[PDB]
Amino acid sequence: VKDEVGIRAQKLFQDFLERPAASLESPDRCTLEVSFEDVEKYDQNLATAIIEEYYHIYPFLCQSVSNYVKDRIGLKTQKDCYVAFTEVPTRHKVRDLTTSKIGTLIRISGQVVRTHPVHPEIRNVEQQFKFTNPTICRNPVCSNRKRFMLDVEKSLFLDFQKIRIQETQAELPRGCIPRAVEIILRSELVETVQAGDRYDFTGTLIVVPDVSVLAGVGTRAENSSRHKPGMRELNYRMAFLACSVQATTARTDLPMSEVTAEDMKKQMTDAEWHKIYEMSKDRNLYQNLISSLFPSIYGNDEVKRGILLQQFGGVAKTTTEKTSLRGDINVCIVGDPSTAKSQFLKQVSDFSPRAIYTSGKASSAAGLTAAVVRDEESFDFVIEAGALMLADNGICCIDEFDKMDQRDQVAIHEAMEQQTISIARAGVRATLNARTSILAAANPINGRYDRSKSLQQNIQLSAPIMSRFDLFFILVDECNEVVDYAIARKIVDLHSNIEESVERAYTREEVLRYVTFARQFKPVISQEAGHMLVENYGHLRQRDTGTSGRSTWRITVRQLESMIRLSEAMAKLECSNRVLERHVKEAFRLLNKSIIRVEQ
Amino acid sequence: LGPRTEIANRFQSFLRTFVDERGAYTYRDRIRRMCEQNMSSFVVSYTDLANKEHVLAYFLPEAPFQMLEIFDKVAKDMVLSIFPTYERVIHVRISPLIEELRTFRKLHLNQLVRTLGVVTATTGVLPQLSVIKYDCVKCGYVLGPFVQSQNTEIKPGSCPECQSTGPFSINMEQTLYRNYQKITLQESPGRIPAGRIPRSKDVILLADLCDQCKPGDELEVTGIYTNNYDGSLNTDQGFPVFATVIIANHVVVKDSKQVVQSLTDEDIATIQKLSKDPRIVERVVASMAPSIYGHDYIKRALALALFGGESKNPGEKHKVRGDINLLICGDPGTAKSQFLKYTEKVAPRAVFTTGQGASAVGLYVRRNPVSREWTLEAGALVLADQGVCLIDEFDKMNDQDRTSIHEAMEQQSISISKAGIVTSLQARCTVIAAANPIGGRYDPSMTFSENVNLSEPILSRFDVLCVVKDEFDPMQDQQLAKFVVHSHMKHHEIPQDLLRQYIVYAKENIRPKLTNIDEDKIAKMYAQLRQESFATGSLPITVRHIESVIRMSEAHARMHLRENVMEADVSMAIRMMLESFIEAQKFSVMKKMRSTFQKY
DNA sequence: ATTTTTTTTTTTT
Ligand SMILES: Nc1ncnc2c1ncn2[C@@H]1O[C@H](COP(=O)(O)OP(=O)(O)OP(=O)(O)O)[C@@H](O)[C@H]1O
Ligand SMILES: Nc1ncnc2c1ncn2[C@@H]1O[C@H](COP(=O)(O)OP(=O)(O)OP(=O)(O)O)[C@@H](O)[C@H]1O
Repeated sequence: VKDEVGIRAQKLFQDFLERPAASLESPDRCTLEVSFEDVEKYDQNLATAIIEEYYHIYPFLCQSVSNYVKDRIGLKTQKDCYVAFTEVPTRHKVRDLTTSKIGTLIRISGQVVRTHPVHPEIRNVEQQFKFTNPTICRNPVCSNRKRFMLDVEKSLFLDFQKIRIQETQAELPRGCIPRAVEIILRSELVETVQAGDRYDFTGTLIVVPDVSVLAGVGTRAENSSRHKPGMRELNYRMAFLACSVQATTARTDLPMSEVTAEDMKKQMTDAEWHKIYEMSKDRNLYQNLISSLFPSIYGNDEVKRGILLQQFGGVAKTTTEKTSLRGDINVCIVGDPSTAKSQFLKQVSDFSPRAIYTSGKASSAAGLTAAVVRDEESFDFVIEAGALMLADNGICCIDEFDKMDQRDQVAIHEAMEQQTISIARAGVRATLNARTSILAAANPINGRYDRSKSLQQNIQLSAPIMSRFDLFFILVDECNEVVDYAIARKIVDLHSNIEESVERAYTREEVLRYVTFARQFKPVISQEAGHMLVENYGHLRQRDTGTSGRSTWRITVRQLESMIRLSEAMAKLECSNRVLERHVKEAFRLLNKSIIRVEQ
Repeated sequence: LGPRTEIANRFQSFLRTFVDERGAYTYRDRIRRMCEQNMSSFVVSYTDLANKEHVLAYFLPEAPFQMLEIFDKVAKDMVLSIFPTYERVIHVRISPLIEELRTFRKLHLNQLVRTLGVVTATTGVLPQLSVIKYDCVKCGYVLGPFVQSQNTEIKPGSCPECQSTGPFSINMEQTLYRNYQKITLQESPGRIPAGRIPRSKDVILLADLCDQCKPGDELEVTGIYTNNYDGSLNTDQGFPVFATVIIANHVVVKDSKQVVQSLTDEDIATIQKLSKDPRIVERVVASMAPSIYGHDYIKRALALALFGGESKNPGEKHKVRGDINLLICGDPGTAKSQFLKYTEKVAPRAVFTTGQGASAVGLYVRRNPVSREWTLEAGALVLADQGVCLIDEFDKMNDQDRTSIHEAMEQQSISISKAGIVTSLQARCTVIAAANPIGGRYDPSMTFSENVNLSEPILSRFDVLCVVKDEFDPMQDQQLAKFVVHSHMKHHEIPQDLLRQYIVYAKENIRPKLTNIDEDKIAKMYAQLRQESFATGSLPITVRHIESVIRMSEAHARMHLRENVMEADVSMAIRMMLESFIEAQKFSVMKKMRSTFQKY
């Protein structure tokens, strides 16, 4: 038998490789992960002797795997197999694809969208797509069309799901688009996923065993005997398949860029005190966090220092059950044209993950829970696809918040205050939990803030827009030769490529590492100075009381909760519980600066 | 089989000899109870089965079907051996350990199972079969195989009608049936594992277990997992078309909107000795919504919308009205968020819907047969027999949705015209809404119909109100940041589970009717106000200005079980109207103050 | 080819 080539493969496999397996034993889930480098450590570089006969001979590796299981566990014929190979070097691309790549073990990734649910599927092997329940006989001569139906009860089965996936974004060519590609996967991988991840799957492409075809007008024929003294056709299409997963890029025991292996509450959740606490409280670090992060960027430099906590966690305290509290906050930017709203807006996308750059002016209302479905695609109703909430505690910042229609209203008032999700179809009445905040991409009418009308009428749009969005922090243009020439003399070396930005002294990487250490305190606030934030807001209120004849505003307690989230996440930035009264002064200061953007 | 020797003996050893609870075990009397009830649904608990023989758990689920048949036959052999009397005119039940949705799996087929779900829209009721009679074509003598036969063929040329009739005939007579209606499944929005795939699966019931289900309502089942008889078997596409079917043995309520306490009986007296007097406008009201400070107006307000619906047909005119109706105009910034939670748990009927983007257009009748994909859906109005539609952001809905709602308030019903079928839908229901205004967030004592723009023939049907203009009051805000911390410092009268006894009894017993007690006062509120409250904002007096008062002043007194009335509690409710009505009129408003402070 | 649906455009005071 030729497939005793695969017998030798698994002979090879088992002997020298002879605990997660012991973990598998209760439901007999059969899944074990192994490196593919094993083929080089031990199979003596049989990668091309192994890779191609994957679904050829995997049955036989499966057999040997079960036969391994028998070598210590009392094994029975019930046993089945999965295999979960991994650590694939020289990862191939989506274009790495032909007829010729049958049976391979190529590695690929993407995202997870537009998915389908669990609907599962003689001790011989009748499990095929190329299957027939009616068969001829066993011992005697019986008919060739007749059939019994039998023990589907003392037997061995599986379970699976189905999806679609579009092409990756580290790979993005001209012209072409991220087309959709379709897979079923086995059970212990099932429903362990969600939209928005990165992978190194097994891409073992196989074909459709079709039932009928449309526009499949290639050879039309059949394995029909010759002549002497309705039929079927054949035209297929491609798919893919898999065996193994690793969701990547989204990690705190990881010791990151700026580390050495040290001790903590966990392994290296915050182990790097000895190096990072240099940059904990020494407010030169603040100046660095104003300056050593945007060396290529220059405008108003408050935005360079007010935004920063936005990336990082808020409150999430030990609180009531009656209603939700929030940690993170509504955000905006405005200014005028040619004040360079593109410098940072991509590095908004880049500086941290789940940092989704996508435009708003193109959207519909179906950029939240897509729409619905009314054919039996999966169960005639799968309407939990979306566009916004894919962030597992992540940001979805959008561009051009102006020409959009009046639908985002009901999306966003609830989004950053109520965090709920539903549609008006024949789905259900159910709702789920918003993870995300946003910032703006506004712009004025012609851009120019002619100080002759109210800001609300200088934009002239919906009403609560500027009450929910607690911080705007505008960048506005004037005509002063000094300010432009700071910029130009930064261009002096932005293309004189040697040190072609502002002098940096605090890397993005060490900074992004300290980010998570900020999130491991739970500051708890009964501060006397914090209790006097009532006095601060009242003293504020005399100033909200100001600008009330001319240009009264719509002020509320969202701003209050914002103020306290600000000081809270700042104490989280202090690397300290027991919030500091200095936060009172700072909060009051900048936020009573917020009024400067609206004076007329 | 052999072992069934023992089983029947072991059954008969307990159904009338094994006893707990100080003798006369129910089973000895349950049989005759159901027998005299013509009911035929003997019930068991696995607990007592386990108390008898815990060996009854593992020779069972090799085939749980044999357990039930082996039990049904003990039944028959116990029924007519003792009651041969009523033998000319069975199935059983079990009802105790929970398993969860999406935990039944590949492995949980056709065994001892205990499982849950929820209802939605589905089909009607229909019959099925049990018995084999087909023959009469040659000789067609009486042959009579000896079983009612489910899926059984022999097909000889020899069969006792002169062992003939290889060809075939069919009967349409002497033919057993058994009614049956199909389900649709749903899963709870309380027990959510965060937005996973929405539950709906093929599940089944039977003849006696029939004609009881209702949409978006729940019933716990014993249940046992199987699959459709043939899920798309042919050499075919890249997947089998498989679903999987569950079938009902005992159906056990999950809702219990009726009496809920089975064999609480200790605390039941505190309701009618503390929610019965006219002080209960403070006792039952102190606990009205003690969550946050502001607006004790709404506490008194919402307490009485929950309360009624009634015939009390006046003289020979028609049915007049039996409904509640509320609406408010606020601003997000108001503490209006929690708009539907608790008294809908008090509500025996109601069903939720948030606002447009997710408002119901269903709020369309044909009649079909059922081939694959035959369904239709629309308005919940049969549901909500004295129930409520729980909503925020109402102002965007469709005029024709409002048509039904206006008709519900007008003729207690809706009126289809010019359709195929002209079926109806009776409206004994209640409504809640939370919209936003025009031109902003609230418009002052200037008119209210245009403060938020609903239309002419629609709002006149609506009843309750509460409106918040809100300027500053400081001590409560400092109290509220104290509330912020101490409410975020959950570091970790009428009894609470019995207040519903008040909706049971208060509305139930006392339903007073009266002559004109002083109601020519309302002739003044007609005529004087037609001359006093003339032109400021001052139309709104109608029959529903008092018919609504019957709706709710009666509720206010029905709280008390007065049974006979002077103007006291009536006008105490109109103390809402002195408060509710004033809100809609120009700052020349105190025409109400003058004209009612005696009615205050 | 029809039945049960939904949006994305087609073109706007
Ligand atoms: N203070 C500054 N710091 C850095 N770059 C600046 C500054 N002021 C102006 N610029 C430059 O001006 C250019 C402005 O055009 P950019 O592509 O950002 O336009 P934009 O902001 O998208 O325009 P609009 O917002 O009107 O669509 C930027 O490339 C930026 O490099
Ligand atoms: N009198 C008050 N008492 C308590 N909290 C208040 C009061 N006034 C304002 N607040 C605060 O103001 C916030 C207002 O925004 P909120 O989340 O209520 O929007 P919303 O009312 O839910 O919007 P919508 O009701 O349209 O969904 C609340 O979180 C609440 O804590």
